Amino acid sequence: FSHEYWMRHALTLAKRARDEREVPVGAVLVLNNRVIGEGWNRAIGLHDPTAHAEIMALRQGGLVMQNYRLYDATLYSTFEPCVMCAGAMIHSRIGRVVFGVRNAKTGAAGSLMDVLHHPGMNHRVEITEGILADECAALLCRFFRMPRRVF
Amino acid sequence: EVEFSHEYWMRHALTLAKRARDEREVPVGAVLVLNNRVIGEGWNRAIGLHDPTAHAEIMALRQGGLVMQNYRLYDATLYSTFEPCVMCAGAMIHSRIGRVVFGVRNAKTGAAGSLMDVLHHPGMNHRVEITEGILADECAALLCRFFRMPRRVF
DNA sequence: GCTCGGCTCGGA
DNA sequence: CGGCTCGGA
Ligand SMILES: [Zn+2]
Ligand SMILES: [Zn+2]
Repeated sequence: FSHEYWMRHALTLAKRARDEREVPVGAVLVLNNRVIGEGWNRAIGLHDPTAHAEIMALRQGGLVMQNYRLYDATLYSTFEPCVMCAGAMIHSRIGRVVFGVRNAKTGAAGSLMDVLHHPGMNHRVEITEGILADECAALLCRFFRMPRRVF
Repeated sequence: EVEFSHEYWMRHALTLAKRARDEREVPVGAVLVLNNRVIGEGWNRAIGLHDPTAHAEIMALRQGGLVMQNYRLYDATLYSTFEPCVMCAGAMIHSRIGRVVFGVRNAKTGAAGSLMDVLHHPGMNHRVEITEGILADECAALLCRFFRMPRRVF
């Protein structure tokens, strides 16, 4: 079970959000090489500003583990987390975040800002990028009607 | 057409903050107002629901999106009893609200001018105004007994 | 109709 | 009660 193996599962959930006319982003929560949470974007269909892929995966992980704090967990998302999504990882105290393509415009994981690696914060989450970034950019490109070169 | 003040809506957010205090949670309350009309209510429910996103401001934003049938809430004002965190402040940018009114400041991990300022960060698509110091004396009394701290920290 | 506008939902 | 803004604050 490599990072690309778990990313292939997150890409499957991202296709479900694409069929629901949402942002094609998928997220899966892994703890000790096992899935504990799944999530995909459902903001437009559910009228929820927090119905992102990573939030729904974090919401599901807290229910199965019966604890809103998920220590030493690794989340596999297809997009760079936003300020809202990155803030939930600090509250969940997860271990590592693996995203594919970077949001060079409003990214909160080292692009526009870096809240996951802030010194004044109480928790530090490691970041790993470039995992299956070719297949993650192809979905977001057709959604925003953008070329694959901006990624 | 009646216009209420910031302290009037803050007194309602203090009522919801007592509900989170009774649920053994962080005594924080939040209420969403649009054109002097309540569209969302929220208090901390992270421990009871096992939800890392069950904060006071998030649950109030989830209620506003359901009543308005739109995850974007323009020209809306949120009345919270605590300084919003990085997660809550990021949700306000996604909801495109107009103004956030909080009571006491989180001098440690505040995201509304303390540790960071994401509502007034350059390069973002939306800018939300912040109003502070509204009924901060009564908001600190609830969080003080929760964290077992004196009133001199806030 | 002649691959929408300007670009990381349509207040991107 | 510990030590500070849940108990890994
Ligand atoms: Zn996000
Ligand atoms: Zn918060």
